[PDB]
Amino acid sequence: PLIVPYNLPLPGGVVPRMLITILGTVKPNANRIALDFQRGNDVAFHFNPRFNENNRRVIVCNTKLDNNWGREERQSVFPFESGKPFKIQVLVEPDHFKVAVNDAHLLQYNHRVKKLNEISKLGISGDIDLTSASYTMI
Ligand SMILES: OC[C@H]1O[C@@H](S[C@@H]2O[C@H](CO)[C@H](O)[C@H](O)[C@H]2O)[C@H](O)[C@@H](O)[C@H]1O
Ligand SMILES: [Cl-]
Repeated sequence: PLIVPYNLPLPGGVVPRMLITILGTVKPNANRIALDFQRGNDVAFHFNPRFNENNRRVIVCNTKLDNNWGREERQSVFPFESGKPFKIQVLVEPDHFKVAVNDAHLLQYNHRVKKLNEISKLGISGDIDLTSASYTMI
């Protein structure tokens, strides 16, 4: 049972065929989860479940460059549920991050940050009991 906020080092950044796995359970009455795939201060890929945005449940994806958020990409499909165990798999592909939750495809996020091998940390935060975070080359 890891401590959130949690930092996972990604040694040598990311690369296509890299599969990052995050296992956890959403706390009861949750408000947010965040994954932050960081190139130093920058956030190459921010993935942000919000359980109550104007009484809607939304996933917000974005990039942060020199302290500025870009154009959000919003996803209607919301596979998370308060109180339940989840698995998030982030596969790096040549042209995007591909995200599946609970073995079901969720979304893709085109790479805006190009220096993938400098995206050397994944921050995991929000209303979760974090069980495990690891990566594998597939
Ligand atoms: O873009 C991701 C970040 O979103 C903001 S919340 C964000 O704020 C702007 C105003 O600055 C607009 O209201 C947007 O509608 C709203 O989504 C969060 O504070 C960050 O943590 C990122 O999640
Ligand atoms: Cl870049």
